[PDB]
Amino acid sequence: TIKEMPQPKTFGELKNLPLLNTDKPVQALMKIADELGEIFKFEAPGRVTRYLSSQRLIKEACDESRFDKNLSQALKFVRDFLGDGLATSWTHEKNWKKAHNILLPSFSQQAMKGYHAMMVDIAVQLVQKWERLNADEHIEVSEDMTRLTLDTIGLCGFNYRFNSFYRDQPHPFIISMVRALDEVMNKLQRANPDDPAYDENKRQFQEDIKVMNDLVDKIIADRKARGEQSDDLLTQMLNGKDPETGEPLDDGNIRYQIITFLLAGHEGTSGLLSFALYFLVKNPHVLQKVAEEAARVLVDPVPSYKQVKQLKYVGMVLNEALRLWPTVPAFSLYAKEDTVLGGEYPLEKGDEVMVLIPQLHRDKTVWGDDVEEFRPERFENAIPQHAFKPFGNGQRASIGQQFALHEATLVLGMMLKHFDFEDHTNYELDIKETLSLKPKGFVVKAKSKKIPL
Ligand code: HEM
Repeated sequence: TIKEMPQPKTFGELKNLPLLNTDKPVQALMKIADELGEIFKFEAPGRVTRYLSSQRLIKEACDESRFDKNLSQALKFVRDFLGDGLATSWTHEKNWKKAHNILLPSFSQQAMKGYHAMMVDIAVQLVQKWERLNADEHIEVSEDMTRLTLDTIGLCGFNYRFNSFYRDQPHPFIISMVRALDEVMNKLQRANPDDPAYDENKRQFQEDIKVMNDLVDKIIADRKARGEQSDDLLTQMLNGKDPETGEPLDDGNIRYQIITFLLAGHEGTSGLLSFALYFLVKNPHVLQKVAEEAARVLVDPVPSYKQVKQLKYVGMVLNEALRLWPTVPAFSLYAKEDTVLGGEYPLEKGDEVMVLIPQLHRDKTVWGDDVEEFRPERFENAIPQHAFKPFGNGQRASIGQQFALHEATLVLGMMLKHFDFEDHTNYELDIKETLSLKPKGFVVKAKSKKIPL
């Protein structure tokens, strides 16, 4: 039956916008969803979207005959620096399908055998850093996972070394990228984002975009100077031809892809690794089970590709981390035609819906009563269509899913092979939002098991 859609408190002409005047908007949206249920409208000046939280509705949103990817307001702002790169292009834009076809083979399960050695290079640097800490020191978890994930995509993708583990001050590229993302988040909170009152933030934003483009220049210059032949992402982009069209990407689009991969390659995965260790230190029995599997499987000084694929319980741990805290916590869709959602909510062509992934992942009708518990065994055996969506949906799902999960499986495996962890501060979870999610202030101490590399 057609029903009126729930909607939270409005503030005159500002509509719902003041509800998200917070540094933790996705967490605030989860609270609204707790209060209003599976669907609610959220208006701000000049835009409307509808936040979905149940598998019953999200399964319909994920029907590609009915909905296509939408550029949320956040993506539209991110597009100021990512352009028509893969993540910020419309499905119908020429460069989407073109770049997709050119790059997809670079991200398959098979391409992972190729990247494995270089993933190991950076994982070893992480393990060595932690082996070299003195007794009175600790680990800043999200910070070190970011060093690893950035360096891994730099190296695997572009044969470029960020050398993040040689730095205690974060890489200039990351300083600017984080500030650009912070600006996007602040811009989402403005009534009139084009107001010339914000021309200063715009100045800084453009300076940070220049910094990102300066790094792209260095990556391209290094490629030309090192004068080696590689089959990495950049090589595929410079020479690869779209089999559908028979054209290569233009330099402008390649530049956008480089920045896209550096961002995306690192943000999601670093949060996943940090959430996973967090859950392990809070769920000691699960830790023991991971440690047992690492010790049992990782019998060589460094992991092989085949050994990583045998870390089945580590993979379950990672999926359960993604269930509770999917690190790219939403994605947006638009109605391809006039339709009715859920037998209940009429939509007009172009109307936007937002999939609130953390809420979908707490839907008791799919998962059972215990959704707040960290229980990797969930994945042991058979879950429903579109209940678990940490990598988005359909042909606009993450191109990085296998890359991210191979890396994180490798790294978490090595971490638990080589160390025991202590939650020395009895850390209370604090989730930082930079569009993506990651723990803030999560610290531990590691006690080496003294197993050489
Ligand atoms: C745990 C790690 C990661 C998570 C949770 C994640 C999540 C996502 C999600 C939710 C989307 C869809 C967003 C939307 O519909 O608007 C997406 C798209 C994307 N992901 Fe990831 N991802 C991760 C790792 C990576 C990595 C490692 C790469 C690259 C190396 C990457 C590259 C991309 C790209 C390029 C897209 C756009 C794909 C397309 O539309 O053609 N991702 N990912």
